[PDB]
Amino acid sequence: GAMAPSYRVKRMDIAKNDEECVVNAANPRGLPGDGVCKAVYKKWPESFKNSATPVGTAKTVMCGTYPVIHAVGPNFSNYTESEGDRELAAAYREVAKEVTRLGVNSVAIPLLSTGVYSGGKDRLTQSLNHLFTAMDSTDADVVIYCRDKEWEKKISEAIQMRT
Ligand SMILES: [Cl-]
Ligand SMILES: [Cl-]
Ligand SMILES: [Cl-]
Repeated sequence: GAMAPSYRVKRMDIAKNDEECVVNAANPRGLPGDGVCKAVYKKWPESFKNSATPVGTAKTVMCGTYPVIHAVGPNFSNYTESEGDRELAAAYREVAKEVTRLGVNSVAIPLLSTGVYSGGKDRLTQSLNHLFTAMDSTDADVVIYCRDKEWEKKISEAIQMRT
C-alpha cells in the first residue's frame, strides 16, 4: 500500500500516467473505441487480448508486466437512470477488487460513463462519488485523469472538501 494513501487529479492524457496500473473506460466488446479507450488502445494494444467483459465488471489484462484494468461503465443512452446508476457503482466496486488483488501502490483512473456513455448529461458528481465509495477502503494512491479545465477544478474541490 501507499504510506499515506491519497487522491489527486491531473488534466492530461491517461496514456502518459505515472502510476503502477491504469483503468480503461472500456466497451463491453474489447474494441478500440474512442476517447480514453482509443488512447489506451494506442499505448497498450496487447492489453486488448480477450478484454471483452459485461457492463458493471472489470477485467485485467497485462501489457508486459503493466496491468490494464478494463472497467465497463453503462451507456446511459441504453440504461434507465436507476439501472445505469447501479451498473456504474458496480463497475467501480470491481475496479477496487482488481487494484487490491494486483497489490499496486498507485492507479490512474478516468471518470466512468462521463463521456460518450453519459447520455448527454453532466455526471461528474455521480461518477466521482461512486469512485470514492469503491476506492476509499483501498490503500493505493489514486490519480484521477480528466481533459476539461472546469472538471479539473470541480474534482480538485471535491477531493479537498473531504481533507
Ligand atoms: Cl496531454
Ligand atoms: Cl464514457
Ligand atoms: Cl473531462
